[PDB]
Amino acid sequence: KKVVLGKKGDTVELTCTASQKKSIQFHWKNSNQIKILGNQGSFLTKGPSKLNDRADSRRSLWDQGNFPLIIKNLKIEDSDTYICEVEDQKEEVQLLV
Amino acid sequence: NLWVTVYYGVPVWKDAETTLFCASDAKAYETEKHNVWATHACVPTDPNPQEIHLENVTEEFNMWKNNMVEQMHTDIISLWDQSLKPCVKLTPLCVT
Amino acid sequence: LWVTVYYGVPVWKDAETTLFCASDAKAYETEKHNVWATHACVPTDPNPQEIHL
Amino acid sequence: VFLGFLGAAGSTMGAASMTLTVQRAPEAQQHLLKLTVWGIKQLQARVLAVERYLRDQQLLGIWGCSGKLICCTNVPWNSSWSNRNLSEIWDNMTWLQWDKEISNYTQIIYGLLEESQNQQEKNE
Amino acid sequence: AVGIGAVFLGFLGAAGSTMGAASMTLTVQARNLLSEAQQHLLKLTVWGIKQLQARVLAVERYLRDQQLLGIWGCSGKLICCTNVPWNSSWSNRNLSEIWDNMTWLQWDKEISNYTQIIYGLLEESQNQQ
Amino acid sequence: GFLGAAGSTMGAASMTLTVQARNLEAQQHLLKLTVWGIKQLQARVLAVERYLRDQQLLGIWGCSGKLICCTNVPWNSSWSNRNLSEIWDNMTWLQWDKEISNYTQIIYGLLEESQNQQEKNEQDL
Amino acid sequence: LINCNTSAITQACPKVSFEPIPIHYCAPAGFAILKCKDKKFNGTGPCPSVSTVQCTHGIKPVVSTQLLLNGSLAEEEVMIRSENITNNAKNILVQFNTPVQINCTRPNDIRQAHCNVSKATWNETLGKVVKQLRKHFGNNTIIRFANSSGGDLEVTTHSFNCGGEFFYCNTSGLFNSTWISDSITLPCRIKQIINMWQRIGQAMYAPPIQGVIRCVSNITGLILTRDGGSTTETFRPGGGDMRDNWRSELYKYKVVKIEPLGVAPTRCKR
Ligand SMILES: *[C@@H]1O[C@H](CO)[C@@H](O[C@@H]2O[C@H](CO)[C@@H](O[C@@H]3O[C@H](CO)[C@@H](O)[C@H](O[C@H]4O[C@H](CO)[C@@H](O)[C@H](O)[C@@H]4O[C@H]4O[C@H](CO)[C@@H](O)[C@H](O)[C@@H]4O)[C@@H]3O)[C@H](O)[C@H]2NC(C)=O)[C@H](O)[C@H]1NC(C)=O
Ligand SMILES: *[C@@H]1O[C@H](CO)[C@@H](O[C@@H]2O[C@H](CO)[C@@H](O)[C@H](O)[C@H]2NC(C)=O)[C@H](O)[C@H]1NC(C)=O
Ligand SMILES: *[C@@H]1O[C@H](CO)[C@@H](O[C@@H]2O[C@H](CO)[C@@H](O)[C@H](O)[C@H]2NC(C)=O)[C@H](O)[C@H]1NC(C)=O
Ligand SMILES: *[C@@H]1O[C@H](CO)[C@@H](O)[C@H](O)[C@H]1NC(C)=O
Ligand SMILES: *[C@@H]1O[C@H](CO)[C@@H](O)[C@H](O)[C@H]1NC(C)=O
Ligand SMILES: *[C@@H]1O[C@H](CO)[C@@H](O)[C@H](O)[C@H]1NC(C)=O
Ligand SMILES: *[C@@H]1O[C@H](CO)[C@@H](O)[C@H](O)[C@H]1NC(C)=O
Ligand SMILES: *[C@@H]1O[C@H](CO)[C@@H](O)[C@H](O)[C@H]1NC(C)=O
Ligand SMILES: *[C@@H]1O[C@H](CO)[C@@H](O)[C@H](O)[C@H]1NC(C)=O
Ligand SMILES: *[C@@H]1O[C@H](CO)[C@@H](O)[C@H](O)[C@H]1NC(C)=O
Repeated sequence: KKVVLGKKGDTVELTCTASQKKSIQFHWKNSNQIKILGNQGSFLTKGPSKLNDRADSRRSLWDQGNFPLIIKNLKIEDSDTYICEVEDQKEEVQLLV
Repeated sequence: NLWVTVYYGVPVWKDAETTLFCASDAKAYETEKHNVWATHACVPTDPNPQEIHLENVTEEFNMWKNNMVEQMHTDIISLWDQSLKPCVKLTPLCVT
Repeated sequence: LWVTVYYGVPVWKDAETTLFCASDAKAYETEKHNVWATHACVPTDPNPQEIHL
Repeated sequence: VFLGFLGAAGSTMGAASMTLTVQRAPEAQQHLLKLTVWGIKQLQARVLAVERYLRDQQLLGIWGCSGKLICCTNVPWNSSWSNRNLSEIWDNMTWLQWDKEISNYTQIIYGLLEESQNQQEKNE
Repeated sequence: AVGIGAVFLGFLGAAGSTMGAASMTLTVQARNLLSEAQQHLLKLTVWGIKQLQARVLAVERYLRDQQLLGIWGCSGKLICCTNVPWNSSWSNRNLSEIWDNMTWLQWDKEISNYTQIIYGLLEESQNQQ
Repeated sequence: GFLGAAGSTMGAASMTLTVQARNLEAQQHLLKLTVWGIKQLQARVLAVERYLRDQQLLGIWGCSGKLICCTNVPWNSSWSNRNLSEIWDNMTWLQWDKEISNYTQIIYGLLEESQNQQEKNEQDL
Repeated sequence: LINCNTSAITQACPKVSFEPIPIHYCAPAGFAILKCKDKKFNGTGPCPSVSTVQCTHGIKPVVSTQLLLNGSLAEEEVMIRSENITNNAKNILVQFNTPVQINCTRPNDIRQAHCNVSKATWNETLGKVVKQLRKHFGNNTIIRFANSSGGDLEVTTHSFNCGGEFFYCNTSGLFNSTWISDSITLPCRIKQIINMWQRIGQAMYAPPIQGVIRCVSNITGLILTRDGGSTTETFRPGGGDMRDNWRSELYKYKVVKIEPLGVAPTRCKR
């Protein structure tokens, strides 16, 4: 199980990784299963969480398989684990500030 | 004692993944920009279509692993790319 | 004697089909036949064939 | 299989059954459109002439004698079906005159001729 | 595909019926199932070719079955019997358990483990004979 | 449509002779594709009608449907009687086709009559 | 360790008329399209009334987000389809058994468009969905329709097309209620720098035409999305993966291959 650390306010890079690099629809959820990001075709769709305007992904990297989650302005409340859903691979990554 | 027969015309089917077309009802004089595309990649329709109801048969359908959708998502991407031609695109490359 | 069956026999009965019309036209003259004879017609037959029976 | 295939409707049915088995600028920049459009008319006629052959090989298959020209069967004639003397309807009569005679019974011959194969399908 | 494309749909008419009542009507159905302006003409011809690039495809798909029936002896016969003995290792079911309480689809879920072996045995049995 | 596969051996042909049927956006040039769409489709109806006109010959000689059929017309000695061993060993089907020139026209003439003799034999029992 | 360049292709761009037509989907000889005539079809599982036909009905490729314009209507009741309800990441398709007509026009600021939809026909038709939603959700929970949550402008607003002009309608005054046990206007803004739904990458178009722009359509669909928390359920709409637009019209079709060559044992001979 992977883990990452931040201080405060910075930008992290929590990455999923697919197997074929052809833009499979992914997601990102917290421990309580609230949506964070997610592909919708070729658009982007955030979820009704506390990170509703402080999260992003690099749109050019979705064609190369990697679906990063970039969280700007790390507060103290977002210390959690975060779970991809690419096809079935719930790749969990825990973050602490 | 019992011997193998052969029959031709038995109601059997499998689950294949062929490449179907569109065959819409285009007019071939319009410039609706669908009728420009549907006159080239789609044949005329059939005016007396065939529809055979069946007996007591329960087919196990599916809706979320259907593969007619990937042959509609291609022919509409290949519609809009020749219909709504833009002025400036910005498509990334990102070579390794 | 007995019923026998032949294939390829030279017989024809009769018909009541819908014939299609040819009428070689010009397609740019504003005469009213030459604007009709491109609406519901076809180019006329190149190299027609006619057999005597 | 063709459509102009038998335009040899002669006189003798005995001779017809013999040959039953033996079978420059007109353009004006539009001569590639005359040969393309009427190319389709010579293809919609040939393909339908194939599908008439395959529609009839299934009908000769129900009578058992498929893929063969002269089909000899196991059902006799009658008296209602123009009971001639096998000389007036085989050496001096054209097929069109013979087809016009038994046209009242061609739909009646075809019913029992199907049944004569189903009886030969019972001994199997 | 108006010629021999409507024939292949008519094969699936009696699906889900029992195996005896579906094989009994094969002879019956096959006799019945086998029954321009300036800008227009260079587009109305591609509508005449593409309606013949599939109608011919209904012909050479139908003749790729009679080339297959003709290898196994009988060509042109719908119901046809062959000199190859039915092994009980395909299915261990009596004929009372087969032509009375089964539909044709259940055979593809039963003998398709063996259905390429039967096609080889039907080859040699009308090859040397 | 039934073509060949490279020839190159008479004996290895007859093993693979069966398997050829035993198992299986432009919008700018509308004359380059419409003329060559007919000529590539006139060559697919001819490949069907040459098959039906050649199952008609094998229907005459009783060989209809069978790829490798066997018939009762014996070898004359005057049809280039070579060694029957090495014909199947090291020879192509092209090289055998040169080995009979005008006997093919008279081989076919017996098969039309031998079936008609067999037509006058099966109906004379 | 990677970096990405962004190209810039430049075609010749006129103002092309653009309305969708019904496009069937037929197959070649040797195949067949089965068709589920069950008027209560969940989407998956065994359909009992299977028919057999060549192609489907004239499916109009109407690209939209947050709604499904000009589609086809259910037979009896509002259907609700998903690959796995309570997965929280699967888009709940919803069909309608009635058309909710929507007048959405640009009158004679050139990028300004109101969008009239009746509050009578919408409050009924949004009420029928709450019946069919409590069937899967316990018959005692509160159902709350929020507006959206973040993302691009194409998925957070009812983005569609109308005569070549890419409308962007704000539907916050369409899903706003909270359910317990005359005509709305929507501020659409025609845009010129949009995202593409085909691939990833922006597109920049011509300025809009002069004159009136009108398109009267039937809202015959929805793409909602739950927000499973930790009690009431918050159903905010969504969309964007355009396969889900056409999944809701190819939903009762399957492509099979006819294999008419049977080998059964009998007691024949020769
Ligand atoms: C759901 O289905 C409905 C039903 O079809 C769709 O509604 C249709 O929408 C189209 C356009 O979106 C509309 O077509 C217009 O009809 C007018 C009435 O005849 C036409 O006059 C108009 O043509 C003009 O506009 C085009 C736009 O580019 C021009 O290309 C065209 O040449 C005409 O342009 C003249 O007028 C304009 C000003 O409008 C001016 O700028 C030009 O210089 C020129 O003078 C359109 O063809 C249909 O009428 C609508 N259907 C109905 C029944 O009303 C709806 O779009 C669908 N929903 C979705 C999301 O697609
Ligand atoms: C639908 O999706 C949900 C959410 O992913 C699945 O429910 C959870 O599945 C995980 C498997 O990793 C279990 O550990 C949880 O206990 C499940 N939770 C609940 C509340 O069921 C569910 O299995 C999916 N349904 C189907 C049919 O696949
Ligand atoms: C879409 O419309 C809604 C309202 O219909 C906008 O949301 C807020 O609405 C209230 C009044 O209802 C305003 O006072 C606020 O200024 C609006 N905005 C916010 C951020 O609260 C919403 O902003 C509209 N969407 C867009 C993209 O403009
Ligand atoms: C459907 O099932 C019933 C129940 O046995 C049966 O009687 C009927 O014949 C079946 N339908 C058909 C068309 O065979
Ligand atoms: C035509 O009739 C004449 C006179 O009866 C006859 O000699 C000739 O053989 C016939 N030819 C054909 C082709 O029927
Ligand atoms: C849909 O309904 C069928 C019953 O018709 C059921 O078997 C299946 O599990 C349901 N699927 C979902 C996703 O609810
Ligand atoms: C909508 O309908 C519900 C019940 O039918 C009602 O409670 C509510 O007041 C209605 N709202 C409006 C705006 O009419
Ligand atoms: C919801 O309503 C249906 C029909 O009205 C009923 O069958 C079901 O039991 C109800 N659910 C409950 C009470 O949880
Ligand atoms: C949703 O509604 C809230 C409050 O009404 C508003 O602040 C927000 O901007 C709205 N978002 C959208 C996308 O309409
Ligand atoms: C809306 O639905 C009606 C029937 O309910 C139909 O007649 C009309 O054409 C539809 N409008 C469209 C498709 O734009």
